[PDB]
Amino acid sequence: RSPWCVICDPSVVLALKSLEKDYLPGHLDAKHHKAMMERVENAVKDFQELDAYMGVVDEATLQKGSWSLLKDLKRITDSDVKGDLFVKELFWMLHLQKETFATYVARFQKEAYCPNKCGVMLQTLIWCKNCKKEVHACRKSYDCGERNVEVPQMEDMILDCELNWHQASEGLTDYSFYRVWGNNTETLVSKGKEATLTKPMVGPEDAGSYRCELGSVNSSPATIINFHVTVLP
Amino acid sequence: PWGDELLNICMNAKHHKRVPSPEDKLYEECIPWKDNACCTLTTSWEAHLDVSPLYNFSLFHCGLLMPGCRKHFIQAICFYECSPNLGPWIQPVGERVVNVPLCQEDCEEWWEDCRMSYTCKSNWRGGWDWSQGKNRCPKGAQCLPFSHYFPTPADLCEKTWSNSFKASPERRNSGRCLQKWFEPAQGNPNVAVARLFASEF
Ligand SMILES: *[C@@H]1O[C@H](CO)[C@@H](O)[C@H](O)[C@H]1NC(C)=O
Ligand SMILES: *[C@@H]1O[C@H](CO)[C@@H](O)[C@H](O)[C@H]1NC(C)=O
Ligand SMILES: [Cl-]
Repeated sequence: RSPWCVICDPSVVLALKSLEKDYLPGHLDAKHHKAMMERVENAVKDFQELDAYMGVVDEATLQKGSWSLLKDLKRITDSDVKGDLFVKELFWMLHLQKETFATYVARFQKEAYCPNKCGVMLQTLIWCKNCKKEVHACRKSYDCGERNVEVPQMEDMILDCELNWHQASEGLTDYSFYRVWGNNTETLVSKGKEATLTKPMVGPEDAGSYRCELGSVNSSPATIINFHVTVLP
Repeated sequence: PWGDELLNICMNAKHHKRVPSPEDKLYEECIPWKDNACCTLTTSWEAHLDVSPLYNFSLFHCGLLMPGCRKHFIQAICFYECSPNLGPWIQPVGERVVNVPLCQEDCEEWWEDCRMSYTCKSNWRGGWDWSQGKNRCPKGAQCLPFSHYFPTPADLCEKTWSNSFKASPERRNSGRCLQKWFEPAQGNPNVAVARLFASEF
């Protein structure tokens, strides 16, 4: 039993207050104001339409919904509609809006929630229960798995650590590239914002293991990828 | 006299290391135990998973928790899985743990940060709808603030984990209650409680 996430938008709550104070006096009998608003508050305080709902939304989804609703609400108030005509249009409208919004939510859940396929993506969500906006950690396997690379001798080796979702992840730091030696030591060979490591004009000495670590504001890494390099003589 | 039998050991449940020892790397919230742990790297990672394979108990049952709250629960797991200082409270049900005294701050903070999150039950140890492989709230169980179902910190500490923990009136650094998390920089404050309790003077 949860609020319609749309009320986490400030313009919506102000539109609704404006409806109460600016629209109701000229358009609905005074004896109905009290109960009308109770009914509207409750329309927004429970969202029954919801793939189990997790109670969260991204800013984009919230905006897509709020913009839809605000537009249609002002369409009602601009029309100057009154009395039972008004009452009926409004609740009718709200119902339809909730449905449309439901759709936007299911879309968000299946398409924009934790879209990473490995590693850990941090993403800001808004919790509908309390309008509180915080960062969620999207955890998929610890790994992102090995790359086989074979490079013709004396061409350039490019190791790409970038995954689709990185540009959208929040709280990321740096791409660390390590070479992994046969005696179980490692050398940090680069550490920076560049998602690829380029090594030009390669020879056999460049064969072996490399590991990429994409760092996070948190303790542990967001993405780990291992590369095994064979140099073709 | 001194219960050394009861010190520096790991319980025999399915995931635990047979004996404690240091780890090169443990994930996030389990880092404080890397000095000497009953959890492997894998275990420490698994603890952070939504519906972690360790228990197949879903925390999302009333919707995703606030991250602050989720953090507390993960720490609870890290502690249970990683602590080498649990001997005095180990008992067989193949072993489990009963009424580990968690310091009041640990239960208070936990409770505080989970107030805004939602659950449907106050005794999580059983009575769930189990059909999907994961628990869902049973027919007609209302999703409401944690502060409704767990009116007190004590309720939360104790009942979520089937009385694995006891909310202690003792506070932190009394020498007589354990912390479910501690800053790794500052060194493990639970070692000496174990010792006290092994002897249990
Ligand atoms: C380990 O092996 C690498 C590569 O063979 C070598 O350069 C390095 O000196 C060795 N490191 C140590 C610490 O012995
Ligand atoms: C958790 O789920 C897995 C995968 O479906 C299952 O095989 C396993 O028995 C469950 N784990 C525990 C600890 O019960
Ligand atoms: Cl400990």
